[PDB]
Amino acid sequence: IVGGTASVRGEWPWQVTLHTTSPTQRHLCGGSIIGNQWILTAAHCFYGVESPKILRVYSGILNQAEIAEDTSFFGVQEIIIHDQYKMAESGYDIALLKLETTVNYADSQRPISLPSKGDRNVIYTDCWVTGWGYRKLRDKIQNTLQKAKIPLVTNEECQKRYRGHKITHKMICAGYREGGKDACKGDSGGPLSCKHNEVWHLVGITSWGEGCAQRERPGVYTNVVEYVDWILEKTQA
Ligand SMILES: *[C@@](O)(c1nccs1)[C@H](CCCNC(=N)N)NC(=O)[C@@H](NC(N)=O)C(C)C
Repeated sequence: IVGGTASVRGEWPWQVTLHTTSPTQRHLCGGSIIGNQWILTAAHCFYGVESPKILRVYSGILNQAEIAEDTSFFGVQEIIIHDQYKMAESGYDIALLKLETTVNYADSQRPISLPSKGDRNVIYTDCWVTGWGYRKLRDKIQNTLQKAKIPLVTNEECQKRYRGHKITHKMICAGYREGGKDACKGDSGGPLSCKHNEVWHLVGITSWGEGCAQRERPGVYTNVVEYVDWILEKTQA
């Protein structure tokens, strides 16, 4: 997260940190708890990942320093990538992690509500991006979970900033015209939570962008509301 600040512990209880044990344990991507055995994250996060056996999901984390060899984690039973996904910049950048065990909800770890198809008219004005990603282009994974409030931008506006791409209605963008605040490397798969009517909604999933926090270059997110049916199909055994 560029231009953000340190989060308060338990502020974003749906936020989880995806870790890879190969070669040595490390932060891979972000993710969101959406059900007791389900993490919603980005498909492109699993590039090169041949098996879920090398994955560990940590919930209720503020500082990466909380994570050691003796820290409890959730194993991943299955990675579910959208069948139409080919590359973040192409859309369909969404995936589910089915956990080997169930998450015991608590003040530090609970699920975020998915947006409803009815809410596609809602004008979210209170939206935040969070993660342990880079604070700058050439940085490193951050110890403390960061947060930044970022305004949504219309798809038409976003398309203007990415004339080499196709910003579909399955994408959603957010950023300041002048830049300064944005997600960055390592935040991928993280949630774009927007507080509407005293209720947090998972509006987007951090996906890609040209650089980080650059002016006239808003971050691009998966438009979650467009995948509610897909999520329900893959989440139902
Ligand atoms: C993700 O955190 C990661 N993806 C793979 C490893 S870390 C990056 C988030 C970038 C967010 N940028 C922004 N809001 N401006 N995602 C990426 O780096 C993707 N590429 C780009 N060019 O963003 C990924 C497809 C390589």
